[PDB]
Amino acid sequence: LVAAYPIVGVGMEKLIISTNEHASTDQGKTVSRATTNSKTESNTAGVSV
Amino acid sequence: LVAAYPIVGVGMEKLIISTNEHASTDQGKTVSRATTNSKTESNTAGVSV
Repeated sequence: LVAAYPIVGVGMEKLIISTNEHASTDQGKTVSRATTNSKTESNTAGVSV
Repeated sequence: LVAAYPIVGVGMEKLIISTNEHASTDQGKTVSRATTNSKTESNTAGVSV
């Protein structure tokens, strides 16, 4: 009169989360050098009294 | 009376980890050249006493 019957069910112990990012670090240096050569030429006139 | 029965289990010897990074290197050079041409023109008056 009694039935053969299994009854189950689950239960939570812990829960772990884990994010999604993308970190990045960059680092640089620089070195430079320049030269310059130039030439000017000018004139002047005038009158006073 | 005794039962035919196998019993097993596993055991850890070593563990190896391996990371994930994306390294990068860059190297550059540069060359440049420029010219300049100009012209000015000025005037002057004045009075003294």
